[PDB]
Amino acid sequence: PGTRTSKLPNGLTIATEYIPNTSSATVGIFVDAGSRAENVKNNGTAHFLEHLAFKGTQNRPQQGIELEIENIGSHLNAYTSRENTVYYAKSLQEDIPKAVDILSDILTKSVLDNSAIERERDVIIRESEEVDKMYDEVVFDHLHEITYKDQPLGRTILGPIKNIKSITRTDLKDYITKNYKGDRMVLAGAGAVDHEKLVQYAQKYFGHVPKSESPVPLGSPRGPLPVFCRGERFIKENTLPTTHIAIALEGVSWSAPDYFVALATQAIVGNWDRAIGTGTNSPSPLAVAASQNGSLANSYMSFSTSYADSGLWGMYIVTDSNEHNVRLIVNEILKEWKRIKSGKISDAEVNRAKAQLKAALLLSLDGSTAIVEDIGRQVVTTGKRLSPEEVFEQVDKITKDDIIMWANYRLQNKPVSMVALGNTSTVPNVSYIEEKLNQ
Amino acid sequence: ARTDNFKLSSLANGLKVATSNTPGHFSALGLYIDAGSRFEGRNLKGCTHILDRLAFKSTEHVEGRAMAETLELLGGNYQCTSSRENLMYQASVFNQDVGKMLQLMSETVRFPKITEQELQEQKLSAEYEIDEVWMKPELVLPELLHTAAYSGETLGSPLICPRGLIPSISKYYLLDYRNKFYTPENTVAAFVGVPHEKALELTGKYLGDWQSTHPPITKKVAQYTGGESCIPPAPVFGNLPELFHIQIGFEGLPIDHPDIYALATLQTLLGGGGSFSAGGPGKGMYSRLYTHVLNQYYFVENCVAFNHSYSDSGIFGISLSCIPQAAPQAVEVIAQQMYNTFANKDLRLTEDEVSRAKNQLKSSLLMNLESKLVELEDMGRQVLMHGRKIPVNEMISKIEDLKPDDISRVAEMIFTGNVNNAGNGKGRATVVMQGDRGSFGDVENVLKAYGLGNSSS
Ligand SMILES: [Zn+2]
Repeated sequence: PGTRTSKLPNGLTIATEYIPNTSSATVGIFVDAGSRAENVKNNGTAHFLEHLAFKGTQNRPQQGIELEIENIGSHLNAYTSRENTVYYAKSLQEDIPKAVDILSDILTKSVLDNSAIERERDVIIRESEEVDKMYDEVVFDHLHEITYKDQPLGRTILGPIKNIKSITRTDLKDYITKNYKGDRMVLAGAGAVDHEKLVQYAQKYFGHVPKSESPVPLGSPRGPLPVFCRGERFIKENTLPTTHIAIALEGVSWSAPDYFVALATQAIVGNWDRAIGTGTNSPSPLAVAASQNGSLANSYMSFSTSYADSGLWGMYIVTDSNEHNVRLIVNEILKEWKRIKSGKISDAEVNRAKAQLKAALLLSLDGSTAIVEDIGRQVVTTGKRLSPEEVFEQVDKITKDDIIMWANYRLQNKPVSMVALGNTSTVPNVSYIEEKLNQ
Repeated sequence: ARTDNFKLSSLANGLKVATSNTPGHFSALGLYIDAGSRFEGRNLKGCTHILDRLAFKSTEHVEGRAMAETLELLGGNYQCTSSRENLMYQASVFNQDVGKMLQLMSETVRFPKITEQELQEQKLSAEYEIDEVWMKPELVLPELLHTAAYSGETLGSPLICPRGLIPSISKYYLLDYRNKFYTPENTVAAFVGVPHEKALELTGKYLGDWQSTHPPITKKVAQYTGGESCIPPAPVFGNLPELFHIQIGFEGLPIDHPDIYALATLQTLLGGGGSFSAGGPGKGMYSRLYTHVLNQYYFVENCVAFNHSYSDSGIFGISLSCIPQAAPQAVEVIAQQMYNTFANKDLRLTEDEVSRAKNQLKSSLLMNLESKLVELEDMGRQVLMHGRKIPVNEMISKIEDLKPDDISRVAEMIFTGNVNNAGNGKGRATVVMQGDRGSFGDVENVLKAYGLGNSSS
């Protein structure tokens, strides 16, 4: 009942949650790594590895991995975030071990054939051009760049085209060697899974992994805390029909005591879309203003992003490049944040926000896959897994006061960074925003 | 039945109550009504959709606003949807909130108010929805497929309401539909993670005194006819490529038919998809449609096997999208694949093919069932249809015991037009397409040229 944990001699943590009445499961290997482990010349490597992991190992050629997973009905997937590298598998309970085997094989015994490494350069470029068509992604990548100026968190995951063209097999093996340590990874499982047996298999297939020479517990400070840099980047592009704006202030990290309060406040402001509304029976004053007299924008979305040692919290706005004066919708958003800071919020909207949050965090932990996702990310970035019941409790206890406090600390006399893409002429300055906000 | 912790019983008014699984992090519950577009006839066309769009609005004992707000406070994880054979109200909620959610559901199911204003809103909005639906090929083709497979009756009665029929959907017709289908004896209350005892308490408390209206029985068996139809080419946008589409199918099997697992295996063995197919290993790239079609012809941007299985009939076949230039080849490409499943002595279904298809089928069923909401819906519909929930063990076994000949036998039965369902269907193929009709050639001639279908009764 709950999440069982075991540590391997090399430092690798095994976290598990058994799900009664199931005959399938998910197992994933999470590594404290991702793009934040790269440097300016290194940038883009972790993602490159992600792609090559399915190309062949010292034990299985590409088509051997594919055909092997498909004959038993399993699934193999991977992704790279700024914080982690994750490979995971879904399979019938009978195949859990074969699963662990393949995951280890792919993560640590990958061939990294030079031919493959070259053919892939083009695939990554194509991928890069596709993201360039997702304006929200573009804005947030730029936001990270200026907010975390010249820091690890400030680099994108794909990396610059320049690097996508210069990454060498040496870079790849170096990244592997430097980052793949037992004390820096978590093998998470859920569904029809025996914790004891999975630990054995972990030892068997992942035991050969090097320990760091300076082991630190999964949730301990990497080193110097990232620092939030105030700034602005206006990216003029008059061909775009819509303009995109992201406004952020330093947020909360995964382990912050006020983490849930930050999410609760995000839910209190919420989202809005010119056509769809708020997704709520009763709209905030912001949503109402947004929709009035012709509309002030096309949509807005509150966001809160967390990392182990930092976080960003703010608003993403999309406007009509020809019809909207961005300044007007920004005014309303700041007014809404000030409404919260001033305490003018009902018990009802606080309760609504807490209910929304609880649901978003808990009713979504449905399959073994979503659960493994929660186990793995929590342990690998925090050192522990707060249980669904613990999380419920953390949200349930939030008060109107906690929220007012949090907004006054985070949204008063604090630095803000901003990025705008499109018809930039109507977008207000960062010092303008701080002036109105702190005012 | 057993490991399921599945329990079933009925209230005096005939309402079945089904529970399964054990306590967990939260619960799921829903009300299932044996209704759907296949029961509308011509008189109640579009009533199913409007009622589901009307779900959870004001009721006799709960104002609209209060209903909305209480549902938000419950987490907002609820929905009402309907299809050809279903109409369901479902939600997942925290354990302590089951009773309150059941109450709200029974309110909207038993005492909806349906004010002039609420109805006018859903109607206005339905017109916009219909206009949008007709622009999506993934939705239109299957609609044309069903309409032609049953000549516009029962399973082929339009799932997408004719736009011009929306304005005449009156409260009177909505009441007529409710008085025919919303009866305790035509309903199932299901719960996942709720003790059977508690479920019976809550159910009797909110639905126990509900009484039948004893309406005229109007449920016709589906009669497969087969048929052809073609709609004009879609408008050419910007950088998007122009594609023609064709779907070719034959009557399939009822979901509880003995060879259904064999048939699902055939579907998995054929597999297919889009020429893009994003995702890591396990996606099914070693399925015949990928191997013999997608990888061979790229003038083909999509090729997949479909298996619509309902209570008394089904449609099994292959879907293909291609560049206008290749249209002339579509029919034959599809016919060949169907033929190669049983009539080609040199392309017989292999042990490897069948073994892999089998495992992938077991896999997707079991994995989908990891979700409470899915366990819930599957349980509700099964009980609604034959008052019993097949245990997992049984399902797995029946699949593991399949052998190549099983799959080959079923393939031949289907593509030969030799299925004998209650509706006693024709062995005629259903061919539906979008593009210039001429571009597809003599369709019936190619299918006959391949021994597909059946011409003599
Ligand atoms: Zn990629």
